[PDB]
Amino acid sequence: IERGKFRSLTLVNWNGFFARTFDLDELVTTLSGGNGAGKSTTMAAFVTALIPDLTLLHFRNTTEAGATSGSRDKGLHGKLRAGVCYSTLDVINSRHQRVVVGVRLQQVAGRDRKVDIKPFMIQGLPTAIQPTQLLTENVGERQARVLPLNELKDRLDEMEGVQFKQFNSITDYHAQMFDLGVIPKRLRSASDRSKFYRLIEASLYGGISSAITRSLRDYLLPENSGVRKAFQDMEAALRENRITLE
Amino acid sequence: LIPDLTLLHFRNTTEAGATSGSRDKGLHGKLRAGVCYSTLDVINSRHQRVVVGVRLQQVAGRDRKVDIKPFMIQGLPTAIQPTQLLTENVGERQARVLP
Amino acid sequence: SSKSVANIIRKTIQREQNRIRMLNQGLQAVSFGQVRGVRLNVNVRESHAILLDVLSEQQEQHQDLFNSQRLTFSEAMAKLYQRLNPQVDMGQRLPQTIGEELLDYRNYLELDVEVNRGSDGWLKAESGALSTGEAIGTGMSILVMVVQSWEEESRRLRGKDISPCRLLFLDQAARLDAKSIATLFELCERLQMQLIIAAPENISPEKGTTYKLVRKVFKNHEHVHVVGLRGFG
Amino acid sequence: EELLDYRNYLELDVEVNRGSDGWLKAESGALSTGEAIGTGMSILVMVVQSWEEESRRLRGKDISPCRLLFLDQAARLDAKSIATLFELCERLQMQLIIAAPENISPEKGTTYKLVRKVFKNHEHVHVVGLRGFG
Amino acid sequence: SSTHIEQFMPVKLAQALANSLFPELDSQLRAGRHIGIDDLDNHAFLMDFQEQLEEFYARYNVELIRAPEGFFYLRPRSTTLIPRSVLSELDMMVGKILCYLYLSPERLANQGIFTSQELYEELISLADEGKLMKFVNQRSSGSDLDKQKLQEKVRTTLNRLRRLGMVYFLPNNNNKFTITEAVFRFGADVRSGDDPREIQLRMIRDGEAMPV
Amino acid sequence: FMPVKLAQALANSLFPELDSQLRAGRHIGIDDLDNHAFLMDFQEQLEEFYARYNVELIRAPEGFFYLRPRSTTLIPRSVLSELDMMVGKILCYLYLSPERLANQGIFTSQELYEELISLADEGKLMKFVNQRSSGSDLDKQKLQEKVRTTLNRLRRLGMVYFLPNNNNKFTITEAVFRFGADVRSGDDPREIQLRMIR
Amino acid sequence: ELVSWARKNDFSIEFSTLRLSMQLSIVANELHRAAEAAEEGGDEFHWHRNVFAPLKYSVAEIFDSIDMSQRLMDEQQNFVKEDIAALLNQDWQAAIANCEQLLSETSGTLRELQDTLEAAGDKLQANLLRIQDANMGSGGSELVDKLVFDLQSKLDRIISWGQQAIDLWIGYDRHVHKFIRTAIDMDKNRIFSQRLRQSVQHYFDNPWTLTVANAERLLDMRDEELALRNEEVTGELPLELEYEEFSEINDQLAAMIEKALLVYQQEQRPLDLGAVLRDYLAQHPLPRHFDVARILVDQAVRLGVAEADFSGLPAEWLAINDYGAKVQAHVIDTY
Amino acid sequence: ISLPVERLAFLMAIAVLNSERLDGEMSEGELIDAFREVCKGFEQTAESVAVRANNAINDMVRQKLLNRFTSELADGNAIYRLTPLGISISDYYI
DNA sequence: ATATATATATATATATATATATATATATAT
DNA sequence: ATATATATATATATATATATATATATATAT
Ligand SMILES: Nc1ncnc2c1ncn2[C@@H]1O[C@H](COP(=O)(O)OP(=O)(O)OP(=O)(O)O)[C@@H](O)[C@H]1O
Ligand SMILES: [Mg+2]
Repeated sequence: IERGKFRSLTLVNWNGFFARTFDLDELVTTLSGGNGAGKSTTMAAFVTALIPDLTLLHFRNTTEAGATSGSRDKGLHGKLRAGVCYSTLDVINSRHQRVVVGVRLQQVAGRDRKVDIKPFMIQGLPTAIQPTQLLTENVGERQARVLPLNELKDRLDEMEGVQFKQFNSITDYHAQMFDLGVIPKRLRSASDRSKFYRLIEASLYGGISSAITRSLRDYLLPENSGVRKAFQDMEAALRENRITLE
Repeated sequence: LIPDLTLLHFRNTTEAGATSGSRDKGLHGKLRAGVCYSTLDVINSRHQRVVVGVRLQQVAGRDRKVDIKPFMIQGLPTAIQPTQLLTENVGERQARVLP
Repeated sequence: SSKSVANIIRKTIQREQNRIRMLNQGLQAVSFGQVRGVRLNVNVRESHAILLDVLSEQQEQHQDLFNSQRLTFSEAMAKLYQRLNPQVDMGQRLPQTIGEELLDYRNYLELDVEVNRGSDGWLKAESGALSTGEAIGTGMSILVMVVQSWEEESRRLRGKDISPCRLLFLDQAARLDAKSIATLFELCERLQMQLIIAAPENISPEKGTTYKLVRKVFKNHEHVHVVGLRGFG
Repeated sequence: EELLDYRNYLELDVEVNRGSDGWLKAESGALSTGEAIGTGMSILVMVVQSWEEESRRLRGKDISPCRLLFLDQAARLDAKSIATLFELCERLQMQLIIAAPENISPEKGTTYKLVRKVFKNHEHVHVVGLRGFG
Repeated sequence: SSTHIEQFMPVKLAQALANSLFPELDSQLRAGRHIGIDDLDNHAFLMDFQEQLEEFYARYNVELIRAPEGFFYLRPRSTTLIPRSVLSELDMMVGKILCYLYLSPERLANQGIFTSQELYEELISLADEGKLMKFVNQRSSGSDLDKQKLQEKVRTTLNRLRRLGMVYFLPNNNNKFTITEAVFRFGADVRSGDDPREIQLRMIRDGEAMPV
Repeated sequence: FMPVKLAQALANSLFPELDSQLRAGRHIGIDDLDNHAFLMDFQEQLEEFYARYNVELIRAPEGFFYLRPRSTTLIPRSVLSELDMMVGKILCYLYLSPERLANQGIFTSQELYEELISLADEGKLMKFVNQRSSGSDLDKQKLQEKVRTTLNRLRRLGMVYFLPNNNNKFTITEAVFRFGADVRSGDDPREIQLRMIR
Repeated sequence: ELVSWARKNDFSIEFSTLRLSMQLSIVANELHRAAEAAEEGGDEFHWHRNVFAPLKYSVAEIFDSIDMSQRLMDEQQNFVKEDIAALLNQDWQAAIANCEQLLSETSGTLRELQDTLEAAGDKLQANLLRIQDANMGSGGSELVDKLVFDLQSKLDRIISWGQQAIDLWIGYDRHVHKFIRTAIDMDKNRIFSQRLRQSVQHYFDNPWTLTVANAERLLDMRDEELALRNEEVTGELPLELEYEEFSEINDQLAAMIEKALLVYQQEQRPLDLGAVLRDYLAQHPLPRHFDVARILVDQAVRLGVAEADFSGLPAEWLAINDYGAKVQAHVIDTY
Repeated sequence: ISLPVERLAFLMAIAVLNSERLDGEMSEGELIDAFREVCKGFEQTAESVAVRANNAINDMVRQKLLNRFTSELADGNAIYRLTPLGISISDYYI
């Protein structure tokens, strides 16, 4: 079988990036540049596109990886510019379907460095349409402008064959992505989402993540309900015996 | 520099501030069986050549523990190197570290 | 009921041991520093095997502990685990939580990561006794095995026609040398794993695609300029 | 007792003039790896200088304590940052021991090439040394 | 002597009010929640210090009352310091039906676990379908849209009763439930073998039930 | 056991009414002489008693007491509408200094209605009544009725003391400062209040 | 995947324990015979006719028959529940004894079925493991393993149900007693039940409602409405990606040095880094010298070790050029 | 006995899962999932998934196709098992 | 005149309980 | 039909108590 692939990553109105699309590689994509180039920003934007759960997203420095820094800030807000921003993934499914998943990010006005995230998906987009252009409107002389979610919905609905969906919960977002062969595990419960984010977070910083090795049992071995049922049966028996004894 | 077993913790660069996870401090496995030495040579502003150092020994036992004994040497000639003081150039192929 | 419990735990443990032992042969002697191979050690814990035996055959002998109004079932299990096998010397953790932990079958197996460091055989992998590159390689091996296991488990729910996408990251790749990076590349391609790596210097000039980013201050704001790179010219 | 200490009366912060923006409080989460490493080294040399200044009055007037710092996994820094760090250490007469897995080749100072091997069924580190280049 | 609890409060009442269970129980009770045998901890707590709590709550002009079935609750007086409210007539229908299901052996196979659909089927079996529907909408004549409206209304009333402790949703399922003995209160007008019109006056006089 | 002074405070015959009004969210100011003095005296123990409920007994800088529910509050919580906070800020503004010459501490529903219409933006007014409305008689009547309802809701909280009669004319208490903004050195209270409201 | 198969198909429209014992005996005989035949061994045709035709069909059919008996018992449990439920409607207080008997007989029957099931489960499992052991006698016996893996679960599955059903029934039973202890104890004559029914039927002739405490909810301050940042950001769109190429000069230099140095390994000549570096650096301009030295060392240290490094005698810093370049390395002797 | 295409497909899926089920027990928590999957495959939405699933399970129970047992601990607080008629109808094609 | 055992102080890090913030389901009301 | 309020669960960081192991000075056996 032909495994699906991540074609490209698009960044809109990000810190440093206005509208930039990196075409990913079949095997390895490398990013270089002096300190502060913005590679970590690209990684963060990708992972935000993958797991938009705001509770999990925490972009600590590679130094103090997992060491509590008490900054009170997850670091995502400072990585976005004012206004609308987008982070999208084009994926070729094993069914050879081009699906553009993505999220609209937006800073929340106020002293708190808080952000709002709204996921979305597009199916059936023609292979000739690039997300960078799809998400921007050419206004002025070579001066494209970004358009909000409502405008994007209007633009896409006017097209033929493209199906756009907007999710009210990251749960359905993950469910749809899993349905299209994008995620290995079905993140039905919040614990599954936490484990998934733990895996990608350990990968990003690389190496032996303390939490992983500490819960390797939970991460590898599957949960069994028969043992739980048997223990509950024994619990009920013991409770009845105690009732009788008392 | 700091021969204190309480503070010495050679955790991996990764997990630079994370909890221990294990109980070992990572020093014992960096030593070899026998008597070992770690020495600095310093030239003061007064230009006194001082050899500070510590003798290390893997404390034989159930756990992976290390014994450290500090020491200082003053007035050494500038022509004698630390490796010579601590090692006997016996006729064998390899020298012998002396206690 | 206690006998039936112990039996089902034993069967589940045996099945999981067999599955993991079969999976272990999915590794092909990765070369990272002095680490020559990575392996998963699964073993039933004797401290817990004794507990299973007591539950399955000698439940009544310790009823005095079970039927105490002071102890809940989790606390009763914890106290029983304390009674037999008293040399484990658990820490300051409370009886309630340790019992609750005892109620999960997975706990009964020691599940650890072994590495064939140099020529010392297979040793338990402790971050405190491994170089940075060795630990990074071992962690990547663990993560790839975990994702493989997740894919395998979901093979039933998913359709027969879809293979989920595979992708991982590695920031500050400069911590790895050429040999380690070549080994990582060969592993990822053998496992059809996509990788996104970062390093200040182009550490992988002759494989995959590469980009270089330069940040320019420009009229009191910033812009990132991206330039593709090619192996030869 | 906390009030009895004058130091508690003081608020201390670390600020960086980051790019086009003014001075911002140094938050580990709002910086890249190299920036954080460099700021850490800066604060470390600040601490060393402060300690020397404090201890001078209890020492011989002609004693200057040695200053020496480390930097492991230096490959996380670019050439520009490494050059700036070298300039800083030189200006402060401060010795550095930097580890890099062959990625960087600092031309100034001493370099030590290490290679691990098996000899007589024992692990051995073959060591070679160079210096004076530049 | 001074600095002595008996000066202000009896020892047992103070001990009861300082117990870890007191706050949740008090908040639930003031919210209108009935307490049955199922909440073993709370029921035992009420039983042990039952008298102290009736006299404490009397200060609010509300009676902590234990029905003969063994379930405690609060009945406010006309001079209540805690506001008072009356269940809807549809709530009475569902409560009477719930009592029937508690006492009905035909559904014994269910083992106490019931679904809202079965409750609605039984309700329509025993009540007047269209004339009961009249209250859901004044212009109903059997329209299936109004039928779904009545089903939704029954579901909502069932949820409110769940809030009152008459019914418990299952630890994982909100579409199935288990009845509690508190439902017996819905039969207080018929537990005594006398004329209905005199028992109604007795109850309303006692504050048990206001009219509509 | 129980703290002795806590037992004394709970046993006091004032405790039932005050407890009911607190659990109802009412704010106890300096006007309620007996209740305010009781709370002043026994705060050190009622704070613990109401912290047992995962609620905080807060004495505002103005002086009035109230209960703030935490996320784990054991007292069924509820949230005021948008119109409720808007009306609260309107009254806080009306707790003004020229107010003394304007209404001498006694306002009427018409004052609040006119202030709300003139001061608030049209979009929020429509959001209150309904989006599709645009300057109509029925919509304005419904808005006035909702204004009366929220005024009653505030009365329940002790924010507004009605002058006793069916007619709508009341007085504003100091506790209304809860809706108010913080005061800085030299800031005009009018300006900061209006900036918050806008 | 079967959903599409069904869609295209377009289709639409004995509790006696003596039995269970006799099927178990038949199964025991056939399973033991098949296990012994497998253990004896034979060619591919013998393996087939002894372990695939006889075993497969017979064991599948008779395990299905045993499961069918369990299903018939399930039907009987359902029927007895319904009979109890109907009886309690007709006699109320007088059916208590009837229901207790029916519960007794059903419980006894379930226990006897469980006993009969466990009477042969262990030995059948042993025989099946024996067949597993003997299966590996040929390479084409893969299919046999499937049965030896399949016929396991069914058996155990059967036994599981034999207990699970009781676990369920012993539960349900209790409820019935509870009902009798709760529903009918306080309604011995049932009059309360009829009177409640008539009240329900004629409720609205006297509509009455109960009173319940409805304490007020603690009104709270609404958190400030969250307003996002909107600025209609605009900017230049990136051009087409440019490209740059990597210089392989260092690769060429490394190849040159490796070829120049392989002679030392070939001849096992003692290599002295000082002299070699001093000679070789003369061929390049000074600025490149460093980039040469490093590479040369990288090439040299892979070739054997230096024996003097174990002598405890530090080596000297030999100069390898003008301008002040120095090297510290012992002679490389042991190749 | 009346099995439309959707009901028949749900029954066949139930039989397949029971065949591949470890201990031969089916909680309704999985029956609802199976009905959701079959209805999704058949691409028809007369009502919500839950109501359709409940109606189909009840119809099969009363049509003598499934047997229900009340067990609170079970996922969905119920355990379902194929009846002899259901087994026969399922294996007639399988 | 020595080295081991004791008591003291200290940092480490282990665990618990608390409090906060976010996501979810879902039940109400226009 | 959908905006909105409400209850619940989980992850995450803070703060405190406590057991463990080591370092230092003194006491007492060798
Ligand atoms: N949340 C933030 N707030 C403010 N500035 C930020 C934020 N995140 C990143 N930056 C700045 O953006 C630039 C790029 O940061 P980033 O961490 O993405 O770079 P990088 O390429 O990964 O760097 P390095 O390789 O040195 O770690 C740096 O100036 C960093 O300080
Ligand atoms: Mg970075």
